[PDB]
Amino acid sequence: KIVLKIFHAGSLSVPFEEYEKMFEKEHPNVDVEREPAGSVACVRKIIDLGKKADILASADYSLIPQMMMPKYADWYVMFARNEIVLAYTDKSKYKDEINSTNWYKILQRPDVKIGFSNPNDDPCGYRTQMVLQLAELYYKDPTIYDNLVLKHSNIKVEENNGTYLILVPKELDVDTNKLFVRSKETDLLAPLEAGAFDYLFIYKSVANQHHLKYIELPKEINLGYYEYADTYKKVALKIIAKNKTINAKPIVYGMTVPTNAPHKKEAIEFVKFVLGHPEVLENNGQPAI
Repeated sequence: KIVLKIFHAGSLSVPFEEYEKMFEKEHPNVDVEREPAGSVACVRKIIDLGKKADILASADYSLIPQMMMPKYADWYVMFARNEIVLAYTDKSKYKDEINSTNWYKILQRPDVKIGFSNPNDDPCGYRTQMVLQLAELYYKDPTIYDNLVLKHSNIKVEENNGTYLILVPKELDVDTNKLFVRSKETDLLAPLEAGAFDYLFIYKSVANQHHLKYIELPKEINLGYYEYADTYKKVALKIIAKNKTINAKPIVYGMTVPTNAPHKKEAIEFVKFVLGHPEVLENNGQPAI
């Protein structure tokens, strides 16, 4: 009874749960065991904490070449896309007033609490910072990110030559009366539904999977379109703790089989299975590639 261990992004929980079941049906001798976590945390388990996985599936393919290669990974495959949206429920404050035009203005109200995951552990979290900074450029309003996050946290930004570098400290400290933060984006669903906070920055796929209402954000800032990569790259984020800088770019998921994977043959079969079954991603809200 071979155990195929998978460390995957929290946003992949729904589709990968399906892949697990489908794969096991075709390979009855394999027991797929998934461990969901923010993608940066997934990578950390492997390159720093000595944990063995057969598959590492990240919400941002970037983490593989930037953190795993070549010691823990030799290659990777890009297999899915996504975009950031602003999710909410009927319990959220001003939910019948907010729209695609005034969203960032509503979020600036003192009584509105916003949620996002920790940039140190999850791409959805660092992407949220990128999205808000990109919003200043698109709307030509230099106060958005400063008013929503900088004045409510210890995150800082350096501007030079028209580009931006967001500096995320190892120990993130936020004003909890304004910002609701947890390790990975999927950790924020339960609190949102319970009305712990009002608006949640999260992937469109996850919002649709959990039947959440959401406001669509501009293609110029939501990281979902390759045609806007030149605009996205004007912003980058540095995870100070690891001295790694990641450019804002179109959301593309990446997968690899670690160099120390216990069952490489079966791991590769799984990777191919996923690529051969894009409908699982599409039918669950994610644009396959």
